[PDB]
Amino acid sequence: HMEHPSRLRSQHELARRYQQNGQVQEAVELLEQVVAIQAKTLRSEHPSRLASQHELARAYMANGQVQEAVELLEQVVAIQAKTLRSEHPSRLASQHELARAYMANGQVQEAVELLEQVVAIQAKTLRSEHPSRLASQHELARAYMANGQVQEAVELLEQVVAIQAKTLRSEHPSRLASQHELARAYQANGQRQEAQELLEQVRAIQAKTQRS
Amino acid sequence: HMEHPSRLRSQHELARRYQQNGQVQEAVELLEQVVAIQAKTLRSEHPSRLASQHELARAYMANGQVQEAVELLEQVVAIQAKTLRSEHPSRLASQHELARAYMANGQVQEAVELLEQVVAIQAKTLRSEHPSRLASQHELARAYMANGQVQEAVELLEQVVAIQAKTLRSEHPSRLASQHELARAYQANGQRQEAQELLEQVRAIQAKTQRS
Repeated sequence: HMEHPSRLRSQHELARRYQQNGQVQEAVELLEQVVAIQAKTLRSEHPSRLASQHELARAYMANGQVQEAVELLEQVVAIQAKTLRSEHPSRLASQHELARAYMANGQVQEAVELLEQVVAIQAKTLRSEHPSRLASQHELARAYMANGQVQEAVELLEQVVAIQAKTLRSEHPSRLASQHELARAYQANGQRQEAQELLEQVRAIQAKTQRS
Repeated sequence: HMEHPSRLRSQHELARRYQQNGQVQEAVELLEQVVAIQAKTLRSEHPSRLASQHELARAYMANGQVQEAVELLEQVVAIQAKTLRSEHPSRLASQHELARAYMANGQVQEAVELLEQVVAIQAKTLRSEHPSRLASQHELARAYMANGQVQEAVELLEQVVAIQAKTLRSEHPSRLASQHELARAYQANGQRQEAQELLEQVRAIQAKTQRS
């Protein structure tokens, strides 16, 4: 009955302040009320309604309510699979959020499948050094490693690192981050010498930049 | 030597993805490198440089490095006290972030003093239901309660709740949130009947909205 239920997106910022202050339960309570109000007034495909369901699921995760987050994000992702193109940023966003919830729930195969889609699509829509594109690649590598696909994590990160070698300066935070992720993959793969070699290289560059 | 060090603000999003995935250490490492690069190239008053120091301090907090966050935010707040007006949103933002770090460090009096300034200024610049304005009021009340100023927390929240009674519908998430915060204050103040009365009222409205 409230005039503009879509404007309850303002409550997302308040939820984040609660979470930052450790009041993760209060953030869940806040957004459960948002979601209940919008459920009475907005259609299931409404982007504002889906947005607040996404934020509530993130709040559930912060409050340790992993199963509740998985179930809610499954609903969001299912709706957006019908209403939005694969290339839609909101669709991609809820896909990697559900993958994160799946990982926390030990549902590794389901996370891998989602992140393969996100990485494939972002390879078209985003530049190689975009933070979301890089983050999804790192997340896919970690999902692979938890799924008995360590070799595929190594192949993925070696490609990321090779591309950065041609595009970013050696001191760039993202270049160092991917090399660190690759070192972790090498370790999991039994390539322990190469891992400690790579980690020493990263540490040397960090030291030279931060403690010149 | 990198051409556009100010554009390293892109790394803030990558840090947030790391944090969400539990990699809070990696987020600190990422932003320490950003801050070191910008320190070599940007003046101390540069808004991009201050922005990344603010984000690094937030990363320190997420990684449990409370003292490091306090020291970094003290630097940021000191610089912005000279370079920015009290009404500048960035100045306000780092003030309530430092107050949060102070609370985590048991420096309650210092947090109260900062949050009194933030609340006083936001009372002029923001509408009463703006999420940041409300969040700072709730944070000030909690700081007061930890500082032996419980009565002042009650006075503050009673005013917030009274204003919302005239501006927001009873089911509004923010109206319920402030009533919950007020109930906590009443409890701390020994007004235990009024607290349980108010909490029952909130719970009744939540139930009617969420489980009609």
